Amino acid sequence: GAPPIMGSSVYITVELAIAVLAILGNVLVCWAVWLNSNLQNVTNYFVVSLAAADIAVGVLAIPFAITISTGFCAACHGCLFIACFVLVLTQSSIFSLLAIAIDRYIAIRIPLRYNGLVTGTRAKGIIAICWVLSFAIGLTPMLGWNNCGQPKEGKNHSQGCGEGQVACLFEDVVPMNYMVYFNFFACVLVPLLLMLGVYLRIFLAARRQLADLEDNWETLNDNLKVIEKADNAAQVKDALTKMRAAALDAQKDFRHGFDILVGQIDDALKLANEGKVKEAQAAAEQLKTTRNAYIQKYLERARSTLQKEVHAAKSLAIIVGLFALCWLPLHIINCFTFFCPDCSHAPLWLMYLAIVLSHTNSVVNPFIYAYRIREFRQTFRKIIRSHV
Ligand SMILES: CC(C)CCC[C@@H](C)[C@H]1CC[C@H]2[C@@H]3CC=C4C[C@@H](O)CC[C@]4(C)[C@H]3CC[C@]12C
Ligand SMILES: CC(C)CCC[C@@H](C)[C@H]1CC[C@H]2[C@@H]3CC=C4C[C@@H](O)CC[C@]4(C)[C@H]3CC[C@]12C
Ligand SMILES: CC(C)CCC[C@@H](C)[C@H]1CC[C@H]2[C@@H]3CC=C4C[C@@H](O)CC[C@]4(C)[C@H]3CC[C@]12C
Ligand SMILES: Nc1nc(NCCc2ccc(O)cc2)nc2nc(-c3ccco3)nn12
Ligand SMILES: CCCCCCCC/C=C\CCCCCCCC(=O)O
Ligand SMILES: CCCCCCCC/C=C\CCCCCCCC(=O)O
Ligand SMILES: CCCCCCCC/C=C\CCCCCCCC(=O)O
Ligand SMILES: CCCCCCCC/C=C\CCCCCCCC(=O)O
Repeated sequence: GAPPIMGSSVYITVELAIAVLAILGNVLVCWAVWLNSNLQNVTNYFVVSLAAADIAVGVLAIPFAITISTGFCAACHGCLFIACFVLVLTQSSIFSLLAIAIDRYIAIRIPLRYNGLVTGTRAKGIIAICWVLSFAIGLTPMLGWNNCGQPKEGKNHSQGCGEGQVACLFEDVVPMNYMVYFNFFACVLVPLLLMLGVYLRIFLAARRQLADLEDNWETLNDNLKVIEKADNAAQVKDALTKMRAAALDAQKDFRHGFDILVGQIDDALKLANEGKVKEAQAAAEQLKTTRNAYIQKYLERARSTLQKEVHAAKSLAIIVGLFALCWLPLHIINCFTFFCPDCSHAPLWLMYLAIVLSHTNSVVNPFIYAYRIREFRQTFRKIIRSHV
């Protein structure tokens, strides 16, 4: 077969390219949040945590990946840290991605309580805890779950590594039962499924709330028709009592409108409980004015906020999807290596393609922000133009 350096050269050059783009793209995200106070919210502090992890892929994980591919002689625990530091960074990404999803879930479910519950200080403390935990989880092989105790003694002697040293190769130091059960199933796959669960809930909450505002608007128009074509005063009482409850339902520029509305219903209801039928109908037609000038304005704003939240949650879901798309092939190959001992090992070229693909994830997020979030796009422009 071909000399190692030729395939090695391609892989290294490709990794360096990805490293440059990961650094530049994510430095840009961080600089954007720094300058623009419209981007200075709790959601984006997790985005910055995610960008920092991706900067660290470029600055450290990729140079580590280049190093480990050589199979150089190294002390096994040093080799372990080289092998496992990337797992810290992906774990950090998982936590950041899960925190964004929960944040956007809290925001839709309880918006009036959101700012009181989800603060910068609380967010900052979560980020710190998650980074400590990512170091714990990612470097678990250094705590003793390693193949240092069982070194590949043929490889060690052939390239003359020192006493205590190993030929530094991922699959000779990192156990595959760790990679599959602990790293893939427990640490990646469960939180991804949880994220999917949280996002589907966000879309349900949005659909449910949009339906409520549709139904409250239609009740106001159905019951308005009932008053117009009514036989007696007690029928008008039925339509107004339903209408009054629906007015207080949508209640919880703005507050003056539902005051006029409930006021005018109370006027027509007071007349309907005296048997003044035509006066109650005339007063209930004056609700039309309030409905145009105030209520139609409230509905449109409430509807467009929810549509903005759907659109925002979709954008952030795409990021979770592209994380899964870039990382799954490497995990699936590990599952094949682990669960199928009768299968021949995935070839060297596919191994390195899967490593490269996993690393291109550290490039994609800045693009999704630029395309999908107007505030990031506009800040990107201002930085790029005013800079160089
Ligand atoms: C402060 C940041 C930016 C620098 C990070 C320092 C990095 C480059 C250092 C810290 C610990 C170091 C490792 C510690 C131990 C060994 C074992 C030895 O047999 C070969 C080198 C090797 C594998 C080192 C490689 C470089 C290493 C990973
Ligand atoms: C999330 C989507 C995009 C990932 C698709 C799964 C990919 C990674 C799957 C589909 C077919 C799979 C291959 C099927 C057959 C073999 C032969 C076996 O002897 C070793 C593993 C190997 C080489 C598999 C590696 C992973 C593989 C290439
Ligand atoms: C829920 C989805 C998105 C996550 C992907 C599921 C993963 C865990 C599944 C999908 C395909 C599965 C593989 C399909 C085929 C084989 C070959 C068999 O000889 C041993 C198990 C093994 C290697 C499976 C292990 C688990 C596997 C990799
Ligand atoms: N299995 C695996 N191998 C490697 N590198 C070694 C590639 C290799 C594998 C087998 C072989 O005979 C020669 C070379 N890096 C790897 N990174 C990961 C990984 C990281 C996160 C999830 O999987 N898995 N993984
Ligand atoms: C979206 C993925 C980015 C495009 C990647 C371009 C393809 C080049 C990367 C890997 C090709 C395989 C290189 C040969 C195996 C490496 C040999 C070795 O390291 O010994
Ligand atoms: C911006 C801060 C500067 C940090 C850059 C540190 C420079 C070290 C990076 C790569 C050097 C790796 C050299 C590999 C050693 C070869 C072993 C040998 O000579 O046999
Ligand atoms: C923003 C700048 C920071 C980036 C600095 C990182 C530069 C590292 C570049 C290549 C890593 C060198 C890998 C050494 C291979 C070891 C070969 C061997 O000794 O067998
Ligand atoms: C990102 C670009 C991806 C397009 C090209 C990727 C192709 C990889 C998909 C399947 C590769 C199949 C490898 C053949 C397995 C060899 C069988 C064996 O183990 O001997």
